[PDB]
Amino acid sequence: AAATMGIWTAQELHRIKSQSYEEDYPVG
Amino acid sequence: VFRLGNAYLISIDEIKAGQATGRPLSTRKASACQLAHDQLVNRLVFKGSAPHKIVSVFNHPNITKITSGKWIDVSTMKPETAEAELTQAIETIETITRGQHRATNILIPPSMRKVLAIRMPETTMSYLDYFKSQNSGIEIDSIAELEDIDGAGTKGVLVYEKNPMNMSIEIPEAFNMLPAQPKDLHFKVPCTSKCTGLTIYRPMTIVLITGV
Amino acid sequence: IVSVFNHPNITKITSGKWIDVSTMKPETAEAELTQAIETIETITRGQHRATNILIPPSMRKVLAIRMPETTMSYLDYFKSQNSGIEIDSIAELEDIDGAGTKGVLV
Amino acid sequence: SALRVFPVTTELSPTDKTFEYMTFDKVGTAQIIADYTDDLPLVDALGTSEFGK
Repeated sequence: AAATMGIWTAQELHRIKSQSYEEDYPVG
Repeated sequence: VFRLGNAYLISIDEIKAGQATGRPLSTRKASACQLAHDQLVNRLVFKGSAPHKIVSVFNHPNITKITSGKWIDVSTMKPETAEAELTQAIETIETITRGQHRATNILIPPSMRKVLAIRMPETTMSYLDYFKSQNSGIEIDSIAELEDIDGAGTKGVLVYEKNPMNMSIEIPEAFNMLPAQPKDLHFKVPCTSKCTGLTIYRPMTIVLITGV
Repeated sequence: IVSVFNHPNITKITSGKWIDVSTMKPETAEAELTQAIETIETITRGQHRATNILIPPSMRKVLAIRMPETTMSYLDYFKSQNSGIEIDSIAELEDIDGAGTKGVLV
Repeated sequence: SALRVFPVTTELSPTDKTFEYMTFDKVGTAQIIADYTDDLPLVDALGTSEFGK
């Protein structure tokens, strides 16, 4: 029940894309 | 005239988190609040409410209504009834109003664009081009609110003249946000506005074709 | 890994054969292309409009039949009324499911 | 023709193993009210995200 995991965490190899998407709700 | 309103809540920790992350919540909530009022106004104009006794555009008693043969029967499309019905509706306004008013605008569902695209039996131009050539001055446009006019799926077409002396929508008070009223470690921001609806002043300048 | 044709959340349209046994129907192709163009615009509500079409390299032969009593062809009229869209053919659409089922991408 | 008919992007560095993109939307309503009102509709918001390999 000890710790065996590797040196690098999962967040040091991860990319968040710059764009985000927003839904459109036309008034009419 | 009538009046509308809604509100929204937010806390202090949410404000501080929004400031420190570059993604505020207040702006999004206010945008939703304004969008709600705009959509309610649109619903009042195009559908009306029964308990408040508001009449929609399609339910005005003293307007001209014409039943039509299906422009698309089951699946077959009929280019030639559309032109006949449009010309008849154009003539009706001038005949009834005795020359004072003439049609300037047409509004069709966004499938009748496909209908009016078939090439004329002769030459290459479509029915739309010939209709515009022989009916110069009239502007054709399509909106998506004309496909479920009654609630059971029956499309309709409106031919009318646009002039502030024949029809009008009024908003005596715009969207306002009252100052926040704090509570224990959070707030409450109310919003309100006013609206009237659509009033037809000379109900002989609008022709509705039902069943297209 | 999901392929282009096997993705769950995409719009799929079942079509009547453009060439049934051996007879060619050059009028169903235009109707189906117009319907497929309309669906994208209606669902995305004006933000997104179709710009490209990819057909099998034999429906390219299909869309070359001349108008019954005109100088133009069906492709020319379709392009004239749908300006902005480019049509191209790739050989990868002649077998989609692995048992001989052609397809078109809009 | 996989590369020609579909766009090619160069965001990912060689050492990445995953990537993520996020979306948002909104929810709300409104009603016809009279003066001296304490019942007023409310609005909110919500997001989500997805990954790749």
